[PDB]
Amino acid sequence: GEELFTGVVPILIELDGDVNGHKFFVRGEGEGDATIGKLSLKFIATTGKLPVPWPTLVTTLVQAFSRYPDHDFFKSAMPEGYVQERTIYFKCDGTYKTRAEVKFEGDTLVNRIELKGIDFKEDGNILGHKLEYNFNSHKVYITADKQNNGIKANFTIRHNVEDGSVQLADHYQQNTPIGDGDLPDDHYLSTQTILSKDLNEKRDHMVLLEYVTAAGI
Amino acid sequence: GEELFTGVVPILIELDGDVNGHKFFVRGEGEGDATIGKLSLKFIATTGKLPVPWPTLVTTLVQAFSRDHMKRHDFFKSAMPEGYVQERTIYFKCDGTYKTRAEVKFEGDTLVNRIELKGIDFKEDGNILGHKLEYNFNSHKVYITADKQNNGIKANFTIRHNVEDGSVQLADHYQQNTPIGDLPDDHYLSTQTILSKDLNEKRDHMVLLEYVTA
Repeated sequence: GEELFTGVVPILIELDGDVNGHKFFVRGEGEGDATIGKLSLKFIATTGKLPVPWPTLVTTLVQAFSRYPDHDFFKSAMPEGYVQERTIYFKCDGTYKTRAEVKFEGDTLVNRIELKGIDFKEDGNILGHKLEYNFNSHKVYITADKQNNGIKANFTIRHNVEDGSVQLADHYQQNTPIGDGDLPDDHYLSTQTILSKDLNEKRDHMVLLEYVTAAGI
Repeated sequence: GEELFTGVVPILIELDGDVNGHKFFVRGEGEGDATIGKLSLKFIATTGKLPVPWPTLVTTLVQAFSRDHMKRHDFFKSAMPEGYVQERTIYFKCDGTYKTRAEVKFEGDTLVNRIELKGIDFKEDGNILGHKLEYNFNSHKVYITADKQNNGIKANFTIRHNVEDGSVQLADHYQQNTPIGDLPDDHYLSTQTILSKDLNEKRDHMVLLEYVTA
């Protein structure tokens, strides 16, 4: 299981989404190296202009590539993979329900996701496209969910807003393996991300670079 | 126009408001002194109990009474006596919105503010319709910048409304002012307000004291 990540691994991410009746599809190609814990990805909105701003999609688009010094549920579940479901509540605004399957298809790692968006405001921060094009790092506390034989998590993302205010997204997360199963003691995952664009790509896109680690306490 | 404000000026304010299909009327009588920049006003809800808490109406219910070196920047006294139109859109965070239009001009010796207010999307059992806001108003600086296209003042600012449980209700104001007849560099207006009641008034009312200085 852990053996799979001892080198650069190719990554494919597919997102099929419906938000407030807006359908969009996002496809991503990239590499991930677990040893350094590095993600490099490029995302394309195949459907045309994204109905939602890119930073909101960042959390839902492979924590299996985290770098552990001296418990890795995500890598252990491989290659059968794990299922990740989230309910993301946007403060004073709509909500995301997502389900994803993260697993190996051949030599590459595939993330297949379905996202449904409800109750969003026309001319809210989300549908108004009022969020700043960046993502700010926070530690994520992970707990063992014995009932699902999986990890549970709760955290809030702070999205910067063009006017200078902040849009809060409250995340509830569950991950469970697909085959026959090892739950890790409490730990933090720290993800740091940079968002940029390719100058030669005419399509609506996001270039994402990530460093993912883990800690105790 | 500045000439009119050299003495105490009588003030009449009329508000026509519809919030969530609740219709109400507010009439205000008072005096204003531009020299000290002081407003004294009393407001009565003729229609009966107000559907919304009084502090939400404070912003909507005359900046021409601002108080010096920046006198050239005084857009409001300028447009006078023909007057100016003030339009606002106030969004209450996690809650409804006010869209307002007003005309501020001189009718005879008195200064008149006549306003139309429409309120939409408010929650029953929200701070606004629930009447959960504290009866006070807290000073805020307001950043004012010119607007060449409109020949007028635009401004944006946020009000913090105290909430009985100890939370805060945020109201973000977007403002545009345009003259009616035939501009100021960036500056802010600071207003301090006191809300009180006349003990002898059985009607729903607000007694308002204000100082504006720029």
